[PDB]
Amino acid sequence: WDKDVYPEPPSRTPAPSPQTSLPNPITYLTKAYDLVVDWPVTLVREFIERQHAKNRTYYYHRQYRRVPDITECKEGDVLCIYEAEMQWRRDFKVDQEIMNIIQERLKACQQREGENYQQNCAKELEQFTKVTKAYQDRYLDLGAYYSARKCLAKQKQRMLEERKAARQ
Amino acid sequence: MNIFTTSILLIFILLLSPILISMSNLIKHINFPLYTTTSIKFSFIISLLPLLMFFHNNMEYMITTWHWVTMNSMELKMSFKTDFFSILFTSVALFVTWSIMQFSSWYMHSDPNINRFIKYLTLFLITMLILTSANNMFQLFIGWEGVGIMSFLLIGWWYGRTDANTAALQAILYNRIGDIGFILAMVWFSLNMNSWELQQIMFSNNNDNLIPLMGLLIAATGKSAQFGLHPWLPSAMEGPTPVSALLHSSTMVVAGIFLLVRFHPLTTNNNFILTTMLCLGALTTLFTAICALTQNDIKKIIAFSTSSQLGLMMVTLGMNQPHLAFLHICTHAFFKAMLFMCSGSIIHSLADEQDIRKMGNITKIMPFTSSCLVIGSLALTGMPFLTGFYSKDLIIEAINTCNTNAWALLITLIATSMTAMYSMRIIYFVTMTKPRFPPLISINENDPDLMNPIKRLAFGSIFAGFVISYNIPPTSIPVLTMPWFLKTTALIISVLGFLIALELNNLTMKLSMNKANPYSSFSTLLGFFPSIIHRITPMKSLNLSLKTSLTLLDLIWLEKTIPKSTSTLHTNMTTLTTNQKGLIKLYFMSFLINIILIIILYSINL
Amino acid sequence: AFCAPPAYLTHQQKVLRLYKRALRHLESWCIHRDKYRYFACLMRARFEEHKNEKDMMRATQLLREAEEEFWQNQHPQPYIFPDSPGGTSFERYECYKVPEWCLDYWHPSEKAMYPDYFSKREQWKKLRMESWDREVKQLQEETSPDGIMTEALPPARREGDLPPLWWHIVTRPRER
Amino acid sequence: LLREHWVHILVPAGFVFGCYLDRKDDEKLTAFRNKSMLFQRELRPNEEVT
Amino acid sequence: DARFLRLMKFYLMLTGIPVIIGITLVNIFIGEAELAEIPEGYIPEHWEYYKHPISRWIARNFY
Amino acid sequence: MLKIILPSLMLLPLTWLSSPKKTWTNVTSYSFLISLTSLTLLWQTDENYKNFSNMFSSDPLSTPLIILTAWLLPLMLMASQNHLKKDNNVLQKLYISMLISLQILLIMTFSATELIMFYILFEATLIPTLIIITRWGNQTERLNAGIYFLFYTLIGSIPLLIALILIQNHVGTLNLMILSFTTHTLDASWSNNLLWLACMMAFLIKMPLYGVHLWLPKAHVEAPIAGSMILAAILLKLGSYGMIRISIILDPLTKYMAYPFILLSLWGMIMTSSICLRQTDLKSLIAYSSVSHMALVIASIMIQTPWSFMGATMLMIAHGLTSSLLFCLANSNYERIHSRTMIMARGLQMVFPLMATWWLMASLANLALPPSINLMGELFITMSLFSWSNFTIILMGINIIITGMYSMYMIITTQRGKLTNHMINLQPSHTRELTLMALHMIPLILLTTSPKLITGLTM
Amino acid sequence: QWQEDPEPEDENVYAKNPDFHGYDSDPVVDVWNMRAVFFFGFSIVLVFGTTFVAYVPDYRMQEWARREAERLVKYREVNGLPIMESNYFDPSKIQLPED
Ligand SMILES: CCCCCCCCCCCCCCCCCC(=O)OC[C@H](COP(=O)(O)OCCN)OC(=O)CCCCCCCCCCCCCCCCC
Ligand SMILES: CCCCCCCCCCCCCCCCCC(=O)OC[C@H](COP(=O)(O)OCCN)OC(=O)CCCCCCCCCCCCCCCCC
Repeated sequence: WDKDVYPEPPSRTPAPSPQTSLPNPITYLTKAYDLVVDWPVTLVREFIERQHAKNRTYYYHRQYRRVPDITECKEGDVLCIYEAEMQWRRDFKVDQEIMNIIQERLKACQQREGENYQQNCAKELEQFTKVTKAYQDRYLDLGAYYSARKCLAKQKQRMLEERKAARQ
Repeated sequence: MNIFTTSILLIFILLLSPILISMSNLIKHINFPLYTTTSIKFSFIISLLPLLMFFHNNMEYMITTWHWVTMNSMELKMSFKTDFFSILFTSVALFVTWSIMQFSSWYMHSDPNINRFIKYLTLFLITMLILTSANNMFQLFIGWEGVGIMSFLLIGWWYGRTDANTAALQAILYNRIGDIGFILAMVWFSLNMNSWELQQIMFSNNNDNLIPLMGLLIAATGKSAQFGLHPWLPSAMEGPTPVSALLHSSTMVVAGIFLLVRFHPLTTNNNFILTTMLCLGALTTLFTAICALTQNDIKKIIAFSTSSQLGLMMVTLGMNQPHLAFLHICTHAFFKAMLFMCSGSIIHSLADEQDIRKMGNITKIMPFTSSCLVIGSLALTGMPFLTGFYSKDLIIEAINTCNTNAWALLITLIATSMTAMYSMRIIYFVTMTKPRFPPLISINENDPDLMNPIKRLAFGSIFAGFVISYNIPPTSIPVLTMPWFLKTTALIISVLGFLIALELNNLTMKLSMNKANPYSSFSTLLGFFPSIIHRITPMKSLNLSLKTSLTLLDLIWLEKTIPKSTSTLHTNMTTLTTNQKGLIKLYFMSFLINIILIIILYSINL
Repeated sequence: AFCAPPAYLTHQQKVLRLYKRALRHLESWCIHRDKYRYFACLMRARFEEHKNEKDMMRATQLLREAEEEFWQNQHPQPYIFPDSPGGTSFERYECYKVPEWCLDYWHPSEKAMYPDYFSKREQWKKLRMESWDREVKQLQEETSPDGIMTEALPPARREGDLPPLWWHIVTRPRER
Repeated sequence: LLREHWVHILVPAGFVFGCYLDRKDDEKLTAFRNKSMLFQRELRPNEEVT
Repeated sequence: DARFLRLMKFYLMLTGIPVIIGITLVNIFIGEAELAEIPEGYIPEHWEYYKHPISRWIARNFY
Repeated sequence: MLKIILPSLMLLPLTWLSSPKKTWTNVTSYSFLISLTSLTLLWQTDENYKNFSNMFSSDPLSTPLIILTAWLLPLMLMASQNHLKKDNNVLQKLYISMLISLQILLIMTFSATELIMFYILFEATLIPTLIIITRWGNQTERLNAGIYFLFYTLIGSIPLLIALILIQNHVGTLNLMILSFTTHTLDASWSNNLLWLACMMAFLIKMPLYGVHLWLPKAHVEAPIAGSMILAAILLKLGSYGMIRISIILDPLTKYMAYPFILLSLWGMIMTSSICLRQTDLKSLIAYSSVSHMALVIASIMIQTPWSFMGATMLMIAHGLTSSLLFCLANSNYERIHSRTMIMARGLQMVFPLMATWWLMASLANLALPPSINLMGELFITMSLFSWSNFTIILMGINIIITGMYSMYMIITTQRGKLTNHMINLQPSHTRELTLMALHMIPLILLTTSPKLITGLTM
Repeated sequence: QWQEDPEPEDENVYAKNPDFHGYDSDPVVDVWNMRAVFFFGFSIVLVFGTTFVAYVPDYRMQEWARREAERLVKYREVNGLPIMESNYFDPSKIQLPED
């Protein structure tokens, strides 16, 4: 859990001000819980972490060298097109996960703010709209048989119109 | 954040446990009813705590428990949204199902599959808790259909009765008609928001969102009972009184209203949805109460009254009072369950008769259920403080204090009077007249499994409105400024209904024959909605299915065209070419024609 | 549920059944016993007023008119006793009305309990493979050769013979 | 006993024959063993990658 | 029918209970692995890229 | 793959030189072991696909079909066992060999890379099915049923072959993923439209379109239970696999040369779900159910969206399992009553109180009770078609209603009335058939718990 | 009429094998067949199949993808870059046709 990826803003919790003389069950109930649920489960997780610590193991995040793109890939040579298409699928999946991260970042803010989500949950909504625009420009109307070549055709069918707009 | 979530999931673990013992071999060596009842009891005691912590802090939580799938930028997971609605409805429904399980262990003795009955009850309870605590439309749909199928399995308990099955299939049909709109809404949201979670969906407050709301409104008309899809609820009385009390007085029918309150952040800005609510819910308060004025069955009367109250809650939803609608949902269960409870007590005491025209003097031959029935009837009518007031008074004040439709504003109150009318009917024909029931008498209501549940639900029906209304937060400002003829209208009109009913019922005496009339015939035969719809629509659908598709298209024309035509063509050409007689003269003349044709082809094309 | 209708109901039967239905609907309409008795006596007077009449045509006419009056003045939600058609218990225990042959498939370790029961069930068969052949002859021999026939059945005229076609009227399950 | 229990040597023998033929197939197709623009390694810990 | 149910439960437990015991003891004693950067020199294996001991064991030994 | 095919080839000698008492047992056990070994294909740790040879290959779409094929085998063995019980040892060995040959050819044609190998196997699937249906049926119209099946298939398959040759000539290969990395757009000319028609009609027949559905109900009603099962589960899927594989090169024609089939599917859905209300034969009812479900698959392949293909795959597998289950359930009764008429036997759930559950759950699935993969497919097909055009939801809802109607009709006219007490021949439920139903259900629970193995290519 | 055998008659099996199981008349064979079925389909395939399938790691990279997406979001939000652009391919290396 990297708090930069997942912000989780801080918590302004106030002081309990018991302006009365009648007790509060919740407090003694929480104490009883701490004593009869937390303590033993904590000890057990400590034991398990002990076994872990004494027989640790490490695993690495696989890196992927960059290969040529479709642009430098001839019109019928498949040894290159395979590499390029695999790379494109890889980046497509990573972009799926990026968008899912943004959405998981927006739901939390909505739930947190509550009735103030229309005023305090705006930069997240803006990031969402932006990444949505990007995902749409990259992958919206490709189809079930999507591929780097169709993405490239989309890019060019967009850029020619943008060029017309630029010149006039 | 450890105690809250643990207490939220512990009730599910508990409710599940019985069904785990239902697959084990301990059933035949355990008292499954008592064990399940104790499980429900402890589940209620557990659910009581989150309620305290909320009433204190007013904090809601979202709890994602397990990752199910990841579909290309669309996750799906088990997500519980613990809020006011969920945490209060859970406690109410558990506190009720406790009483119902006890009364069921009493009422269903001599049934060998009482274990199966209890299992099905707890399964429905689990489905409803899913529906109620879902933070996701797919989970909510799971609960939806689980309720809809538990209804089929419980209405049908007596699978030899050829009418309980008709009722079950009726419910299935109407609820699928509602599922149509539910799925429409799910589709609209999945496309235009790439999500199914309340959180993201709440960012459509500026969008148009009229089609999904129409879909949800259809789904609510379906799961609840409104003039278009109502009849399946009365026909649900074909099942035992415990399920009539749980699935058809307190749960499985407030599901659409719960849907609409959950989606109130989007109905706040659509004066076409709020206006068809206000003009539909009121159309049921009147049309069912009318039906509840000339029926002779306690169960049908109670069901029509339930439908009327549901129309009232839809009315207060349309008038933009979702919290009030939910408060009514929660304060209605107590007495609309205790009423079915006393009904079933009276019935099992007698020889399985529900027709009020053959019972009387209950006020004296059965004090306990008579007292509890009177308490429930008063709470339903609106007696100033018996769990009816704290919701109905505010509803009937807002109804006239808001800018509304001036015909709904009238028929709503006419039905609010018909409430007291048919309640007085119950009271007078079941608890005030002479004993027109058979002569043999084996009454016995001295069993704790029957006395304690009703005592409990009655304490509820008396004090729940106080206990809640004085702890919940003020999510809406009411109008305590109005004339007396608006501040006292509900009470006054309930009293007038009681008096009119007294008069018209004492007229039942006086040796004046009862000349049938079309008004009463209409109210008795349900406005003929069933008697005509359930006869035309099947006939058309089925005569089409048979004479058109199966007969005309499949077994006739799609055969005549493709295969039969192929066979005919090839058999005919076969006959042509094999009609040959062994004549060398003819074979050689043909060879000569061939030679000529070939020579000509060559000499021509060249 | 024990006999069969005759090829045609007679005027007497028609009138009796009309009287019964009229009285049941009078009960439905009038909820109190005093009222019911009052108007039942009135109706029986209306009936007896035409008991010593014999003109069959005028009788059939009076009946055809009374049936229309009934259809016009009938309660649409009459009282039906629970265990009867239209009642809230009609065909309710058919789920538990399991037949007898369902025990021929039981497993030895199931009839090992109730052994005294299954011994009787056995000799109840011995009482059936013997009492079968003579139940046919009693029908063959008691046949109307003039073609006429109806759904009646005779008893047995001997000491030892049993009523023909009994196994299913006997042996049927309780109602409960 | 064999005349009735020797038929248990066929299907596992078939599984092993299949694994062997897969081994032959991948002993073929050896080209590009380390000439992929993505997995070009340097053969430091060993002499054959695949 | 009770026979079929009993036998189904017996033959599922017979090989699920020991499996479950093994999985529990594994996840207690051994435990999942931990994300670690790659030493600039070491060439990881096709199994040191996974997390669960059973996963990387099956990989190392059969794939 | 060869580790899956060689043992399936060895199941034959085992069958023939096994003693007349242990052949069933041994072949069933080893078939189960084959089903087990087939799970190697699920070791997909990357988005790269498997390629064991120039002749074989596996994908997230062919793996589930293959595993369902290897799983259905021992179930068909167990189900074809009570009948042909008196039949001679040689005849029943023939039956087993037919089943095994179907298994092998289906595995091959799901693991194939070349369209023409796919073709020869998708057309060799006829011999064993025809032989099973004609040599072990009980009626006298099984001959006409085999005629219909065989010749519908071949008439649809010839132009497909011709199109494959035309391609193999224009391009130099029929190899998949090369036909992908080299595909070109087309000219939208009539020749290419007819190429589309040719490539498609074979599969649109093998999975019954509305108008050419007149071989499935026959074959089912007249065929034994193993034939019914395989026909409902896999032979209806060969077309879907073939179209999902061949639609990649026909771009951009299916944008406008697909409307008629979308229309026919969305309408025949209703017009068969309705027959499921007024058919008397339980087997024909379930056949028309299969048709109404394959209509969705067709209409979802036609529109070419990821959600659409996902739903297509999910519903393919789910319907396979559920239809096999329902067919075996009806067979359990047929074996006891020798009549496919539904309203004849009633009031069960009294003497068969457990099989009434299997009857119920197979119905809860067919009517798409959540959480279930039937629904996880129907829902996404509905969403895809709603994005296509919002007016499809009307027909989708109508079909949903009719499904919820006829499923419960099938339930109630068999298990939820009062008994036909005159039925002395109701031999209690066999452990064998209870095990059949359990083996059908449990995998649905597991695939509902882990539906990541069932989405398909896109996901 | 013509020569042919008469239709046979139904045959209860439990009468002789009340411990019947469904597979064969021979009781020992019936029992061993049901045992093989239950031990190869339930006790092994479903159990070990479920186990293996559940412990298949990183099915189709859905986990590595999330990890790498977290890495990318960090990198970009840290260096001020945007989280995703509107053009996959850099429009420099591309060479558009001039009308
Ligand atoms: C009961 C039903 C009736 C049963 C009897 C069937 C009678 C057969 C019909 C008579 C013969 C007419 C067909 C003649 C084929 C003409 C050639 C042709 O259409 O091929 C064109 C196309 C390739 O053209 P292209 O690649 O663009 O360039 C030029 C060629 N290098 O390549 C193609 O398009 C291949 C076309 C093959 C023929 C397709 C036939 C129609 C396909 C749709 C219906 C299929 C169902 C069976 C036929 C029904 C009746 C047509
Ligand atoms: C793909 C081929 C298709 C062919 C089908 C034929 C298959 C025959 C071969 C036998 C089956 C082989 C294995 C089948 C798949 C097993 C999947 C599995 O192992 O479960 C994995 C699951 C954890 O999933 P994992 O991917 O590791 O983590 C991410 C979250 N899924 O861990 C688990 O959940 C395992 C624990 C199981 C507990 C089951 C509890 C049941 C809960 C009730 C759910 C009810 C839902 C359905 C209700 C309506 C249905 C009508």
